Amino acid sequence: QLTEEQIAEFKEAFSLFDKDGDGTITTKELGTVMRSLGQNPTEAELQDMINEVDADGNGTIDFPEFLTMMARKMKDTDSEEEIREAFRVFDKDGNGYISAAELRHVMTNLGEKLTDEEVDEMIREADIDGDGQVNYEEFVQMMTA
Amino acid sequence: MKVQEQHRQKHFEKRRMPAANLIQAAWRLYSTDMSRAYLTATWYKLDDIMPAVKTVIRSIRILKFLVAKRKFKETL
Ligand SMILES: [Mg+2]
Repeated sequence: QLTEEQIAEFKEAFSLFDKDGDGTITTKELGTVMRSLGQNPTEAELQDMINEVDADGNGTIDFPEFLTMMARKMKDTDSEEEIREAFRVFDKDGNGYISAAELRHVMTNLGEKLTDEEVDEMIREADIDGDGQVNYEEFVQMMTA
Repeated sequence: MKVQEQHRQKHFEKRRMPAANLIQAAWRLYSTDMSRAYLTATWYKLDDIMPAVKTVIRSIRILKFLVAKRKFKETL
């Protein structure tokens, strides 16, 4: 269901990682590109990223694995369920809603904290009516589309 | 009794950090295709000459979302 040029675009991205052209992405080539953009992953973080898509076990990403990952993104059944389960952790009533204030609170205080401009863009992307509640189930449907 | 309740409140609070990480990684991945951060003349031009740069950035955020999803599932 991927067009021939849609594949050529993912191949171009893969080739940016695969600089030597041996058809694989190692932690070296993944981290080199990340740090060229100003990011600083640890070696362990690079191993975890590759292990998520390495279906062979040799510690590399080949183009078939890369292509499938780019095509799926977040649009799978398991992603929709687990992201919904993440929002539920901050659902006190178990009603599928969370106040925009509580959502802003957890996003800017837990984990990889969002900046003020990031969480502001997230709240604007959801809709608020009445008691300041957002229907996060329709919010994860929007992200996983 | 009540210690059993404050234990599951402590086993549940261990999920709140990985749950926030999953939501944050999911949102940052989604925002790659719609954020005002990329709605500048610089990114439109950069996306015109070399669209691979933005695709590379998205591939990295997908990999981070996948890692975050696993670590959240490992707290179940
Ligand atoms: Mg290589």
